[PDB]
Amino acid sequence: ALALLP
Amino acid sequence: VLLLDVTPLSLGIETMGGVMTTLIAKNTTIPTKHSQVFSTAEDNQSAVTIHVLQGERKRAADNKSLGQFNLDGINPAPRGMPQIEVTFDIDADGILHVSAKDKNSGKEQKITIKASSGLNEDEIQKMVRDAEANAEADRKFEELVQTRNQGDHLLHSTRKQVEEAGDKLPADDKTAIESALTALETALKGEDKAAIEAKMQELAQVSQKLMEIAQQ
Repeated sequence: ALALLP
Repeated sequence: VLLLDVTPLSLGIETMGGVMTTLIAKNTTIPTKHSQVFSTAEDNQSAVTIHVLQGERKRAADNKSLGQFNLDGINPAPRGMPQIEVTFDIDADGILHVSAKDKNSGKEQKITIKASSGLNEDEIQKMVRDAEANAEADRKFEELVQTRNQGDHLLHSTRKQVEEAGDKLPADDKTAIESALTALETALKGEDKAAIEAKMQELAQVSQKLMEIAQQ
């Protein structure tokens, strides 16, 4: 996937 | 045919670790449109930040920032379950539209970025040279971030598997796993790839029974 922060 | 329009630098977004992830590769002919699905870094994440990047550096912070925007209203789920489809669309006018879509919630946030935005002819070449100069330090930074995320995954994964296993886990095994995770989490606060791998080695060894269970 790979993710992000808020 | 005598000319082309080409993105002189890669365009993309910050992803966990503070690594740039490319959507449109350098020397791409516009018009163009690439999409990619990302997810949340943490359980019950209500929103994702979309920080947009020009350059060829693996650290987001070494690239040129073009904009950033939120997508809120992410209905609560585990990490890495939501589908956030991010799209880079450069049209024939040299304009980039970046969109982020929650594929469940239906919600959508765009930013439009002027053809004139980012780094000019000179700063571009400086960036391209810099990429080759600091290509070492970057390959290293990358595998440190890949190692952190593995460790991070293996932390979250294991804690979940301790709860679903509940009483099934022999007290001894818990104590040992419990503390290997606490060591891991600390080392994840560090910059030391070896140390993160070491607490990951430590957990593998002490979790052998926790895994046997989770298989059930």
